[PDB]
Amino acid sequence: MTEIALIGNPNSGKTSLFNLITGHNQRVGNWPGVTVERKSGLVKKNKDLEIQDLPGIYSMSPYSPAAKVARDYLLSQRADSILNVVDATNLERNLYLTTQLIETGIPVTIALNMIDVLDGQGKKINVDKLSYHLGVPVVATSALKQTGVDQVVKKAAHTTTLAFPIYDDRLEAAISQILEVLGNSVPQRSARFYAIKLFEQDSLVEAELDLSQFQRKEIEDIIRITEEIFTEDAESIVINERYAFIERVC
Ligand SMILES: Nc1nc2c(ncn2[C@@H]2O[C@H](COP(=O)(O)OP(=O)(O)O)[C@@H](O)[C@H]2O)c(=O)[nH]1
Ligand code: ALF
Ligand SMILES: [Cl-]
Ligand SMILES: [K+]
Ligand SMILES: [Mg+2]
Repeated sequence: MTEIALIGNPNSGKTSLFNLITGHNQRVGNWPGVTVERKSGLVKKNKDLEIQDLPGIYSMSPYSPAAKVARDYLLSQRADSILNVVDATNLERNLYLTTQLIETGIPVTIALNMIDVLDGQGKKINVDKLSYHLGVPVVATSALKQTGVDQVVKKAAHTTTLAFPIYDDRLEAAISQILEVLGNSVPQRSARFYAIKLFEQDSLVEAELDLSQFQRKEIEDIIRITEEIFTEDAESIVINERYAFIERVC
């Protein structure tokens, strides 16, 4: 069955969207941290789509066990579509997570939620330009006004029937080298995600993959060589490339 996962920052409106899509009445609150575990439901208008409400998350290197629930569901390879719920009033901050979601290889559809909040403040956001620069479908949504909901579910449903944010080519060289070291050690769909996290020296991914000493020695050498090329630490190279990619689109 087609699985759509609701991924987004805390308090961005994920459960609000879930309740409209499923007809459920899961807990919704005007403060972050209401949802703490996964909740499933059928799309009321297409009973062939199953959608998953998940706790808020800021980064695929999560800062909390609740957020790690959302990361673990994505990396369990059970989701066919990521419905990325983006707080339209906090575009830049939300898009940092969005870049990592795209790298997972699971097709991403953006629900630009709380668009009524932006409307009241007289602010505009060209969805077509944002979609063009991110490489994913984008739909302005409002769970309060109940606008755009059915539309974003259809496009998420159809991404399941991929262009990654391409960073500095010096970093892309290292990513390709780490990919060839990984081989089939990771699911092919999410190979780029694991390669980047390994470059970031992410502790979660390192503990999860359990690579051989032969693999780890080369990855370390790739990181060190690339760090010398950038004259910057590995973790900061990726963070700077994510934000630099965002500013070109925002
Ligand atoms: N104005 C406006 N408020 C919203 C929208 N979506 C959600 N909210 C409000 O934001 C708060 C948090 O929503 P919630 O569903 O709990 O977000 P979640 O934490 O990601 O699940 C609730 O008080 C909602 O009423 C929207 O599109 N527009
Ligand atoms: F902050 Al929440 F579900 F309560 F993402
Ligand atoms: Cl987080
Ligand atoms: K909330
Ligand atoms: Mg919630």
